[PDB]
Amino acid sequence: QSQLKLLVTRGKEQGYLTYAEVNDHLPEDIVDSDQIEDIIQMINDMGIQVMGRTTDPVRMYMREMGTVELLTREGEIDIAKRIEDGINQVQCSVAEYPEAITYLLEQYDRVEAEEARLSDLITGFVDDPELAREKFAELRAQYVVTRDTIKATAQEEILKLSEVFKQFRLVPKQFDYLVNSMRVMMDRVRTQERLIMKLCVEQCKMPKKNFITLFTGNETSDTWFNAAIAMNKPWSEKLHDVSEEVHRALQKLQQIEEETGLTIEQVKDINRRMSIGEAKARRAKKEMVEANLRLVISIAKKYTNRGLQFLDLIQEGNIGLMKAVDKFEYRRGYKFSTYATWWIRQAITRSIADQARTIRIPVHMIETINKLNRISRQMLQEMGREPTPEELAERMLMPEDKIRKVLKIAKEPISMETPIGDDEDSHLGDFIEDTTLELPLDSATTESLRAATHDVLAGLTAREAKVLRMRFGIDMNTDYTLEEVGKQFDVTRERIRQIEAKALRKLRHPSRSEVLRSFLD
Amino acid sequence: KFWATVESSEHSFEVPIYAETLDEALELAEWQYVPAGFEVTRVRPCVAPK
Amino acid sequence: RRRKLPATIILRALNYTTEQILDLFFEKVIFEIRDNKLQMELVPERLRGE
Repeated sequence: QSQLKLLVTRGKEQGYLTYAEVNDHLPEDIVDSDQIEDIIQMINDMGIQVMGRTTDPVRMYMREMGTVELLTREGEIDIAKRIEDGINQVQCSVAEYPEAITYLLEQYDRVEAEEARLSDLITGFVDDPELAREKFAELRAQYVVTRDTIKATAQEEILKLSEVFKQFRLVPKQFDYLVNSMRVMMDRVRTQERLIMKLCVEQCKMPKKNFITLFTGNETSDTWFNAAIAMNKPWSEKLHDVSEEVHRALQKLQQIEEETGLTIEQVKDINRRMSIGEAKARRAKKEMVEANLRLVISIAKKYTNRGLQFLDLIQEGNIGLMKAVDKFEYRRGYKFSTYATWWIRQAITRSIADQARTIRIPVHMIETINKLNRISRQMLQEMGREPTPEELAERMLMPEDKIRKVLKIAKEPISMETPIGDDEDSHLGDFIEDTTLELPLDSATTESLRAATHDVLAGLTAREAKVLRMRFGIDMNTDYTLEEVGKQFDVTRERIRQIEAKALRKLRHPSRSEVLRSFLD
Repeated sequence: KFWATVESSEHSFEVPIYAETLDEALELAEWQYVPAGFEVTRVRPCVAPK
Repeated sequence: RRRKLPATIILRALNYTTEQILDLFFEKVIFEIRDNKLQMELVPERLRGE
């Protein structure tokens, strides 16, 4: 029951505290400068020092993942089941979209027309170029049979269309683009819907209760528009003012029913269904990862000192675990533990191979270095001192002259702030000389040489000076070709080339040449 | 306020102690000083002709 | 240089109950209730400085 005594007690038992900790606990009556700055002196006379949540995320992450309940052998099957139920739902949602099929057919029309490759359009269906060329025709056939049924008999063929479209394993990029296209189309639908909506409720003064009444099921026709406004309602006669805008913007709304080959009613349903599926999927998968977060740490504890931080390792490893959850199928019976282990380890190793170096080197380089490091172990005490630098790669399958270069670039650069001898503020980089700088003496000699050469060029004839300056970059930008010189000089060719040699001779004699001679040091 | 003269260690100094009475100022000083191992020497009222 | 702890802890960590600790650094003054209203065993040297 004292504030000060608490401050000093912490600062006595520990002995040792920081400015902030002292500022945290201060007498009720001390808020100001001399009332603290002196209290420090008071404290720094006895027990002298001056300078839950522990911060460092190594803790917080460990605790936050420490919450998550470990799975059960059967629970994994539950979650994976939720996954299966989730995904293939959005796959079916894709298969029920006409533009999704037509896009595939058109892109394949581009494939056979040599405007693109197969690898970009497919990974193979349930599995050959010929088999592909045929199976694709099967798909096209099941499309062209359902295309003419648009007239209650079509719901039967649409099933089989979905079936054959589902048999295709699309390139992930393409599938992504398809889903994107669908959702974007939905966003357009919402553009028109909201535009029409705000011209009634937000402007024209009319309830959303009555607005959606005749809206659902048509929205394209004038049943809710031309057959409505005459109804003698308080919100009815107000609809005349904007009646132009809505009717003009309705065209695109019914145009979507053409482009997508689906009524506005159906579109929203399909895309919403797909959203539900996707959400379900991710919802299960995350839950799968969070349970296995421990394995990642257990693996990462091996790779600690390789030049990456602990949390970096566990995060890259977490990404690996995510990949494992994405590519895993419980139907194969493979234990998820021993499976995902390799994935996490792979992500870790592959990442360390990359970002642990100031100068990043290719993977095969790292491996090639590793092998040499291993060979140099066995011959260490075997040779009595160490194997000669030119005896390593003999056992390696390469020209063997690499050992030098490989041993050279591999060494990491030394910290420029590394303390050098004398233990003073002297640091390594402080002794790094600037070579790229042009010393002032030389920079002066250059100016003097400019003036000198100018003077020597002032002695020749006007045309000799002009042509000799033109042959070089003297007092001009971009020294000109011997033909160009003539082009500017009128008379051309072998003429100019002569004057050059005629100038040099006149400047060769130790009268005009003696001045700049000493520059030849 | 009241300036309380506290002396400890190698040297001394005065710290402001707010209170409604000289006696109260002394009590609030000691309660907020003595237990830390700091000696309470003097207590003075703040003058300041105004 | 670590944080301060009560000395007796280092004894308890050596597996010594409170009795054993008190049975080391302190002598014993025996009290007898023989007959009634106690009594005390007295070593004449104990009376020094009191």
